[PDB]
Amino acid sequence: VRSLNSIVAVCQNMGIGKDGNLPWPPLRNEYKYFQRMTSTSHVEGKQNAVIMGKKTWFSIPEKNRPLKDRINIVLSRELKEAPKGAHYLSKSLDDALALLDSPELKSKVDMVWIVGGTAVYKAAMEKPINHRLFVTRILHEFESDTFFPEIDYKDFKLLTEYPGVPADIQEEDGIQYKFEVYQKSV
Ligand SMILES: NC(=O)C1=CN([C@@H]2O[C@H](COP(=O)(O)OP(=O)(O)OC[C@H]3O[C@@H](n4cnc5c(N)ncnc54)[C@H](OP(=O)(O)O)[C@@H]3O)[C@@H](O)[C@H]2O)C=CC1
Ligand SMILES: [Ca+2]
Repeated sequence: VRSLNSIVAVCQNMGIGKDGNLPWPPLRNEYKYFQRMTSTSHVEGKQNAVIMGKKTWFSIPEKNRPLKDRINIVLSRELKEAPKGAHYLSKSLDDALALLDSPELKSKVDMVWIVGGTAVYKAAMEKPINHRLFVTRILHEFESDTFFPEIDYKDFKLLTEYPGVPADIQEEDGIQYKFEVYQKSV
């Protein structure tokens, strides 16, 4: 795979989850952003793939699984078979990458998105491959029990602009947030 993309929303404490769910109540516009960015393919006949850990898969309401219009790959060292509704099960990020490179997948897949959690982000960030990280920074603090790993600011450079990503601070439900894009070139 030529390049990876990761997307996450974090609060001021770098928190991403609390008790199996998000630390903050629902933000409609943030959700729409995730859906659009991960579902949009730049090529006809192809779809994007999303890779996620097991607790992230089960955090999605059952009736909404798998994430529509994307090939869903779940990572787990314990499961024997892909959970009901998932397209593929992999035992490491490396296996999932290999999978994608395979014949069947290769022609069917456009972009690859990493959608969490912690260990999934961390493994993707360590690969010496071109990578774009789409971060939503929610400018408030919420209690969290699961955090985003540290990003190497020497490697991942913050872009000042990116096509189709609003620059300004956004606000919804009395909460402000900003979209940032960081890029690592390999
Ligand atoms: N704010 C945001 O952007 C996001 C927030 N969330 C939140 O994060 C939490 C879920 O995240 P987290 O707790 O970190 O869990 P994960 O979703 O990463 O699930 C962890 C499990 O996934 C498997 N796994 C994870 N990484 C790997 C790997 N590299 N290779 C193989 N298996 C792997 C293992 O399963 P096994 O034990 O079976 O081996 C591990 O126990 C929830 O609160 C969710 O709501 C999630 C995504 C994005
Ligand atoms: Ca486990």
